[PDB]
Amino acid sequence: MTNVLIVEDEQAIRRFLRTALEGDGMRVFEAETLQRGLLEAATRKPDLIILDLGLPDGDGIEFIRDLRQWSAVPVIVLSARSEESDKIAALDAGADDYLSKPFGIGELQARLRVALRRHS
Amino acid sequence: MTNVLIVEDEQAIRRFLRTALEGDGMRVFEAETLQRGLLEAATRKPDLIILDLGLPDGDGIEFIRDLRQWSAVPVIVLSARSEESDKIAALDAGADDYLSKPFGIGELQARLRVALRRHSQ
Ligand code: BEF
Ligand code: BEF
Ligand SMILES: [Mg+2]
Ligand SMILES: [Mg+2]
Repeated sequence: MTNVLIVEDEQAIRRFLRTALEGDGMRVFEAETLQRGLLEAATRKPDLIILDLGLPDGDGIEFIRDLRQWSAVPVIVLSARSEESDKIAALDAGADDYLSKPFGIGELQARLRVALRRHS
Repeated sequence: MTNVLIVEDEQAIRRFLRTALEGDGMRVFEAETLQRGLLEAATRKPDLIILDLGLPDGDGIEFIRDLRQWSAVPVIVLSARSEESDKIAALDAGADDYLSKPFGIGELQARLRVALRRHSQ
């Protein structure tokens, strides 16, 4: 199946994304820390990762920088941080796309499709 | 020879981009109509296109639908149409990214970089 990993500390976000994604026909995995995010990324072979930056054990930008040393999987940042400067940093570190919260599930899922067509 | 095509009808935006994109050492080519745009895409062989949507000779979403039949060049739309369905439409048409005006140039440049790195692969 099309595998998606969500790295987000807040269940309400993770339930909401899963539902929408499982509704669109994707298998979904989860992680609620940065550290557990990296392990799941290396074990579940996700085709796409949705990343949150405000995580309790570190900033997700360190996740993107770790990840990109060993993986080229698409990464969409979904975060409360809305500064232009936050977006620039995360894209340059290696994220592929960035949506601030609050967001529209519709826009997400479409950007999800963009990221899944180009790399695969 | 990293080549950007800007297809945008208001001049001020076009030279705002050129000032920005020429500053990182790229080559920039302008088009003010959808027709002269589609054309430049097929001809100048650019590495990316920044695509306006509100054009005099038709809708940018048709620029994409058409393009995707003969080019795979990354497309980033830059348009004032700030609507969710507008974004979904353009993306589903084969746009790679979408930034609404008004916009920060820094973020447009970082998103341009994503499209270069992902398509050189
Ligand atoms: F905590 Be995440 F960056 F919204
Ligand atoms: F005219 Be563009 F869509 F801003
Ligand atoms: Mg968080
Ligand atoms: Mg216009």
